[PDB]
Amino acid sequence: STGSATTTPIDSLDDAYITPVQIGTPAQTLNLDFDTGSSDLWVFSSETTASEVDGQTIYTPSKSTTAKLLSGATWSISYGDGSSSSGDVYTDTVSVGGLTVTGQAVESAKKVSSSFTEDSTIDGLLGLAFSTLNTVSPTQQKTFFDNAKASLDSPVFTADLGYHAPGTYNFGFIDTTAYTGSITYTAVSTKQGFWEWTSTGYAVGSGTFKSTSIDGIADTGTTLLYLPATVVSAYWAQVSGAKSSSSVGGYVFPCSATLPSFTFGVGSARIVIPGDYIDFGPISTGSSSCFGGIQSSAGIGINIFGDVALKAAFVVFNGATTPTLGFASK
Repeated sequence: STGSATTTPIDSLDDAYITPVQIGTPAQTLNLDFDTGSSDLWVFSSETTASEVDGQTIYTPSKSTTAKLLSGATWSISYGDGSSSSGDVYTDTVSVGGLTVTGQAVESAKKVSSSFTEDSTIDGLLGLAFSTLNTVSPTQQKTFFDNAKASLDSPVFTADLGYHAPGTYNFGFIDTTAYTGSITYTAVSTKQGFWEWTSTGYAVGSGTFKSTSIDGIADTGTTLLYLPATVVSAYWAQVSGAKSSSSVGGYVFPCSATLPSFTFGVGSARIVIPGDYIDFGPISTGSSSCFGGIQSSAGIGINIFGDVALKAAFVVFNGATTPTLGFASK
């Protein structure tokens, strides 16, 4: 089997991407944030505290003839941005782009934090990291990909995120028309439950490539590119007027600037992030200070190849017995 679904930016900045997902019988279509940095499939639901729902589409398990309460199971998750959600669990039929999993754990939110309530465009998350990170207790549950893998033509999914444009998540096949050149594959460590890999270095603009190992995670659920302070300082030093602002929470730059590109290494290959992808717009409406798309990881504990980096590439998440990641230009 295979599946193919279009993913669409939620706003003009590409802050996140939503992908339609069919849950239950008859289908209830929710727009979920596919997140390769987490491993829970959770949704706004008929059980979510009413004051915490503000425009999202909800899953109502009582209207699904295939929903079954997973007795005793609860979940609770906290994300790197400080947001969180929790609730109980059903199993139900879940389909993505024509690919169907029966018995998928669908985690029904009883509570969500303010940032989820405030984002009416995201109806939940679909985790695509390794199932060892799944938060369901007392019986940990498998991700959609883990459940689908055996049925897939090939045990892979791919992320092809657009810049200010829709893109595609494919399951079970590699669309050889979706990228240029060849795909360069690189080793993955699953020891932290992430798609964790080591970039071979970076360049700023037309500058020379610096060979240096940068361990980080391929995370479709994170907007920006978080890298070591040395690397980020070298980037922003090439932008007149750019500075790190403690009050804003990161590097800002004059909105009048033209940003340089940023290149990261994948083995001997190179992925170029155009400068425009690094512009996240005014810090507040009407400001001439703009927020940078490359930020320090120093306070995170891990480097994060988020959407800013991933949308510059066609990315293969290879879930073979020994997982690997593949990157191609496009």
